[PDB]
Amino acid sequence: KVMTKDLEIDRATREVIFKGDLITLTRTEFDLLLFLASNLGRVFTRDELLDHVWGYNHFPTTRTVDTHVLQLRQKLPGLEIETLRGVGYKMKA
Amino acid sequence: ADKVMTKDLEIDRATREVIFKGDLITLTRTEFDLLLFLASNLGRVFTRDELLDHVWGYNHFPTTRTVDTHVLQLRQKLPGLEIETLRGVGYKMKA
Repeated sequence: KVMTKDLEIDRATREVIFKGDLITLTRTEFDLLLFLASNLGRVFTRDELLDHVWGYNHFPTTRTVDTHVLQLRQKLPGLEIETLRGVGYKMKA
Repeated sequence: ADKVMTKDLEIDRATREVIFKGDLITLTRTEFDLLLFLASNLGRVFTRDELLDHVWGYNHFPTTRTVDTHVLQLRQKLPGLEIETLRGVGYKMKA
């Protein structure tokens, strides 16, 4: 079982006890709760939590945007898309 | 009317053809959609979240906003749950 101050979680059954009460969570709520509770004290980005809880490669993410920009660059050599590190992209001309 | 023209680049939105430096370029549908969007919005910076919505479609699939709302749902169902919101970054469970 996974234990925190307030939680007793059974990975096998989707069962959650919170401060003694049995709480009904959806499957995705459970996955998010278990992931955080299994990694106490650690900060996860919103992008990372989407990946870890909803899974990889089921739908487009911000990573997909980056990959598509790189593919455009390879197919159109010299394409004037500028990278703003930590933000996004701008086509110059 | 069908065309968007930028440096070295001709895009026809009706035939979905791209001519770059004199060569026809074979693109996937989403590569084309991204290129056409950027080429139609020269000089403008977009974040990755914005390009996701503008090019892949808004509210079509889970995003970081869905993460935010799920954290709120957990805090409602588990009153007092010790999830810390790191604004603009992510989340942490303290203990």
